[PDB]
Amino acid sequence: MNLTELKNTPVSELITLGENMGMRKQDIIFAILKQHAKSGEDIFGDGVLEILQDGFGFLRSADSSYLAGPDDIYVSPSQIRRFNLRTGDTISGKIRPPKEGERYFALLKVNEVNFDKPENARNKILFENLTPLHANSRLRMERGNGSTEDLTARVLDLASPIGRGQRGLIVAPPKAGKTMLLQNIAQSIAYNHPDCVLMVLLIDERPEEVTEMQRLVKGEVVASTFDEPASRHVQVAEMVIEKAKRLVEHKKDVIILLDSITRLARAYNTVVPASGKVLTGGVDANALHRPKRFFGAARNVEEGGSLTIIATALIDTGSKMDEVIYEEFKGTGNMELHLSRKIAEKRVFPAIDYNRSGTRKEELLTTQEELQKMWILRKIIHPMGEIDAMEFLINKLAMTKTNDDFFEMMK
Amino acid sequence: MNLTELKNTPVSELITLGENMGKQDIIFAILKQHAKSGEDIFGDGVLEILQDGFGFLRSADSSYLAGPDDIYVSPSQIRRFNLRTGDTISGKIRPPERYFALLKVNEVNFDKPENARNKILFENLTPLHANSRLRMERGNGSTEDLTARVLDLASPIGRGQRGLIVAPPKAGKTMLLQNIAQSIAYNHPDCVLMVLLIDERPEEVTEMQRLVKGEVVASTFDEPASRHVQVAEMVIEKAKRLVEHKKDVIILLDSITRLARAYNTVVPASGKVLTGGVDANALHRPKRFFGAARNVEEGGSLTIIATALIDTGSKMDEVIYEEFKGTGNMELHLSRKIAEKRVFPAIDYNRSGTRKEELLTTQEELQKMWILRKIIHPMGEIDAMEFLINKLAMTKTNDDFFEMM
RNA sequence: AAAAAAA
Ligand SMILES: Nc1ncnc2c1ncn2[C@@H]1O[C@H](COP(=O)(O)OP(=O)(O)O)[C@@H](O)[C@H]1O
Ligand SMILES: Nc1ncnc2c1ncn2[C@@H]1O[C@H](COP(=O)(O)OP(=O)(O)O)[C@@H](O)[C@H]1O
Ligand SMILES: Nc1ncnc2c1ncn2[C@@H]1O[C@H](COP(=O)(O)OP(=O)(O)O)[C@@H](O)[C@H]1O
Ligand code: BEF
Ligand code: BEF
Ligand code: BEF
Ligand SMILES: [Mg+2]
Ligand SMILES: [Mg+2]
Repeated sequence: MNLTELKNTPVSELITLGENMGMRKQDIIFAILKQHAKSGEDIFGDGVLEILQDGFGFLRSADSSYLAGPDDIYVSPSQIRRFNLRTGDTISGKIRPPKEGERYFALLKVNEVNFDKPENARNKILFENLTPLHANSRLRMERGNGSTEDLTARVLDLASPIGRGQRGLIVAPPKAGKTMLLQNIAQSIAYNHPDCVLMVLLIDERPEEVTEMQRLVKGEVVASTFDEPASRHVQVAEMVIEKAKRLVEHKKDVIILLDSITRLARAYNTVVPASGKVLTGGVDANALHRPKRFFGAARNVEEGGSLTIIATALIDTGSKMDEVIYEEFKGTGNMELHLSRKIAEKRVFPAIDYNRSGTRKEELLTTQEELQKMWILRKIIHPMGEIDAMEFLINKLAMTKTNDDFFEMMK
Repeated sequence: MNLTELKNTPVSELITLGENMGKQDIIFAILKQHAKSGEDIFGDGVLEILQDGFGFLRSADSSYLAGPDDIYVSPSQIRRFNLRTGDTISGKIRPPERYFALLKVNEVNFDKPENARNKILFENLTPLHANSRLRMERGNGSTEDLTARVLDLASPIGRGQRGLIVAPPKAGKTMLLQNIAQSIAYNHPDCVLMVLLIDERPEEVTEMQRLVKGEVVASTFDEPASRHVQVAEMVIEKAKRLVEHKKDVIILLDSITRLARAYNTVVPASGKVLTGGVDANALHRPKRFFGAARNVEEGGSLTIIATALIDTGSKMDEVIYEEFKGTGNMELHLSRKIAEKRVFPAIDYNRSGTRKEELLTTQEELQKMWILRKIIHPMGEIDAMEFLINKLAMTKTNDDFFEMM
């Protein structure tokens, strides 16, 4: 008997279930929960915590993008102090219907904090105190199944490897292939790294891409399409980044696929208080501090776990603002996979700008010979043009299934 | 006895009935005297809900703006049938107090009012990539059909498509859009066709009104930017409402670049101006307007094909174009150099294109276009068109052209 | 003022 489970079940099964026990769907669930409480049986609910300024908080739900919801569960301050709860903590426990003069479900006892024992949460090392590090463990994207879509993943490993705690960017003009390459990444993460906690944050992007993502990726998808205002974009992004930090505090390897980070940066610039100083492109002088901390949240932890963030960025949009945003995030991140519109217009995919792509400290994510082979490959591709580089590399890789066999051919 | 029907009938046909009983005043007198008899009087229009809670049924004669013949709608009626701005309402009215009032509604969006309450709101409809295609080729062998045939090869269009006709001035965008309307009415009469002309030429609406088989809402450049916005808002809301009734709506906008400028001049100064003179918050609403087009899984769809300006010498139009390109999923570019050589359509094949075009084409058609894509790419834009025009001119239809390959 | 524009 769980709240969110009743919200997920179809109306047909809810009406039937209600008739057996003896109005809008929310009323069906509410009436069914009340009747189940009268029997004396226990009721359960869950959601991600958001502590208000007064000291108390609520358990936002994913069906509301972790925003204010009618079925939010009240969490008393005493409960927060007992287990040292903070914004982002996923909470599950027994709940009760609202009494006379109340408007929300109350939390009786917390059973699980971040998919773990509540006693383990009180004693922990905060995310702000975790010792950062460069990416150590390699997150190889290559399927190896010889798939035609795997070509993108294979070229990515050779151009810009990705590790746990990476802080990368898929930079390219509109219609270059950022989203689908991000989707290709999501597929390889679910297959090669089912141990990682996968999250897909969609900010100010196409609505049909939201449903396309949630029915394609094997993970959680939090979205806020361009039908939504900038105020919603920020708040939604804040909840997702904090939930990730909480899981990292439990030594979890979280991966956030953001699209787009340029849109998110514009949103912050829309809600930022005017400072009387504007940068080139119409960017507020204090607007990029928040997005820089959001992107900079991604990091590798020595104590355990990591936070990875692969976000897409826009360039050559005709607006100098997007040039400033991209360059500011490049001085913040440590990995960039560029995609060329010139290559994409020739229908050559993946339209990857090999020379401009790359990853920082890639020697910590590759073997000694793997790095030496990648080093030689770049020296050969560099003199080539953007289009010729991809047509050359794709034709060579298509001959073999894996990059390891491709390397064996080079000798 | 209908209100907007009396407004359509000539004054001569009006005076005939007016004298037997005993232009705006004589209509108001006929409706009033008819009400004295106890007989039913009728009226209609598109609803616009104000801030207080009540609304008015705007007339298509005033471009859905405020009108003396607008019908009053009480808040109880809006709540009764869960009406929202954009709903087409018809029913009995009453003589006024300086405004007619709706007695009871007979049809809500051309359907029983009770059925319009159990519907899902447009914001809750599940979006999707276009799966049903709107083949533009007529295959009649006409010279105008060439335009639609090249379009089917360069950038396919489907239900819920969100595309643009990008080109410099005098490249052939409007005449392209007119060719669109002709194919929409001839190939897909089932679709609700609308043509929204914003800040454009006055002779192009009169030419459109007679050319296209549908509705034409206009707002020439003789009108302020504030009017352009309000007119567009009304049209896009009416489209959303029809999509809520599972209708395949198609809006041919011209121009959306003019619409984006209108918003840019209306939006309050934010203290931040993007490159080209575009306010930092000026393009939000235009994005939601153009981004209204989408394919619905529950049924119906909204397709928007708008023209866009480039190479205007103004960086502003370059920012708007790139912004809409990152919002839509289809573009059909037109070259000024091809148009100056009298080569029509002046389509820039390599620049044009449609996203997820595999969901709109058969596997054979996709491969044919893929090969033809690689062959045309090395050619110059002028040499590309003159090459494709000749090959397509040899045949009446694209299917037989695919057979030559 | 900055942004924009200009360069
Ligand atoms: N002397 C060097 N030898 C090898 N690689 C270097 C050297 N200097 C910089 N790099 C490369 O540059 C990356 C880091 O650049 P960084 O010093 O952060 O530049 P910046 O400080 O200008 O951002 C590393 O991943 C490294 O591979
Ligand atoms: N398919 C066509 N066939 C012949 N002439 C055309 C065609 N398309 C455009 N034109 C020429 O272009 C002129 C109008 O261009 P227009 O459609 O207004 O371009 P834009 O809308 O980009 O300003 C007409 O005078 C016409 O001669
Ligand atoms: N790996 C790929 N294989 C084939 N087509 C691709 C690939 N990546 C992108 N595309 C093409 O790009 C279009 C979508 O581009 P998108 O990913 O939205 O770029 P962006 O996100 O930069 O706007 C699709 O229609 C698709 O045909
Ligand atoms: F149009 Be892409 F999503 F930048
Ligand atoms: F990214 Be570098 F540190 F400027
Ligand atoms: F002059 Be065109 F209508 F852009
Ligand atoms: Mg994208
Ligand atoms: Mg025109």
